[PDB]
Amino acid sequence: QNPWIYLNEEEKNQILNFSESYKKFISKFKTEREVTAYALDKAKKLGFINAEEKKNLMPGDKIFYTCREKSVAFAIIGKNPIEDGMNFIVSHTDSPRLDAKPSPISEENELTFIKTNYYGGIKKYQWLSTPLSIRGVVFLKNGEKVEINIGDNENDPVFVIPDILNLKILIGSLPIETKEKNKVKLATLQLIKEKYKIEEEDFVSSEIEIVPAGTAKDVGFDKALIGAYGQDDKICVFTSLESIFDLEETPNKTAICFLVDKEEIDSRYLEYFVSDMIFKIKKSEYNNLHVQKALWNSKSISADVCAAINPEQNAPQLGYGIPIMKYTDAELVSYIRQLLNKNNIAWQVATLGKGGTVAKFLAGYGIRTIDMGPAVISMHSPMEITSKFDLYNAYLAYKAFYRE
Repeated sequence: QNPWIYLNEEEKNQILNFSESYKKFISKFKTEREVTAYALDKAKKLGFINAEEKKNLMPGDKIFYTCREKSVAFAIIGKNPIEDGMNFIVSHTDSPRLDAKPSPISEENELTFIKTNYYGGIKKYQWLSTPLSIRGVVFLKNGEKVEINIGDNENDPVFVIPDILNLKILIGSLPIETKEKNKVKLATLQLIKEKYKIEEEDFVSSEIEIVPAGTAKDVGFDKALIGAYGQDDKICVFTSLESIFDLEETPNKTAICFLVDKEEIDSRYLEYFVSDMIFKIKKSEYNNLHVQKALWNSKSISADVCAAINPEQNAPQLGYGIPIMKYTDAELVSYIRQLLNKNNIAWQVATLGKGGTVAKFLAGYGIRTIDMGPAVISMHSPMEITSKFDLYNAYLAYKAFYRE
């Protein structure tokens, strides 16, 4: 039946606007750090406060916990006793990219490249002959942090990985007049030094990942699809953040909107910040056994999207609802069935062969978890295709959840 049909111009416009926001978003923030900053700055406004500077913890309190520039907390304390449980969302900030080697700069056949190391489920041949953007953090010999972002931006140059007819990013040609060995390497190295104050070796340390350059676009004549890079869960990072973000009024039962990094596969940060909130709530009476009880009650949703079909009644389809995934607790599923149906939110079912890490881990603490995220096409490619209807749909699924 495809949900679109039962909508009206109003709702239809709500979707189209929410999607423009989503675009300006994934278009800008592509790396874990970048997305973290985005998230953080949004909550900084809207009124969220850092965990510290806060010994207090009252219903309606909007706070946030920072991990290490790659993960964030974001919690709005609810009316019910924090002991009776909380609701977590959890989505991963990272996505597949390249990561330059510790000592990446090298010259080959009169050309300078960056070494790089495949990260995530890359589709190799898809990264060949494509505009790339270098993004990184570099600490100098004196631990002075510097930031790079080249590829997007106006007039900005791009970098590629040539092909015929390993993974090395082309950085530059034309030499420098010197009796030194590799001239194109030096030539290029001086540029980077003159422009960034960076010297070779500053590359050890530092964190530099190569990302598909370019901006998100609309797919098809009907502009009903979004093709972009990072769709893998950034659609969830975005939608979940929104749902929790001041788009409500104090909720019964505390709301948590995690956002983890899979590089850190965070693995304990949950225990730490959740036990921190509990201590703020019961000073002289704090106690390990609480938390444990707090966590054991809580229910959580795991974002990470899932694949769809190209070119079965258990595979999802674009623009047909948020799918409730299951890899290959009925009572929790029942809770969401009703919850969604109650609000008239469109959902789907989905079985998967070979997100999972996050589903686990969460359930490892006692939190009853469920897998829910949109559905993607050309997954883990520089252009993952998603539906705008699903985008808004997810945001409604979440939130609706937060407001049980």
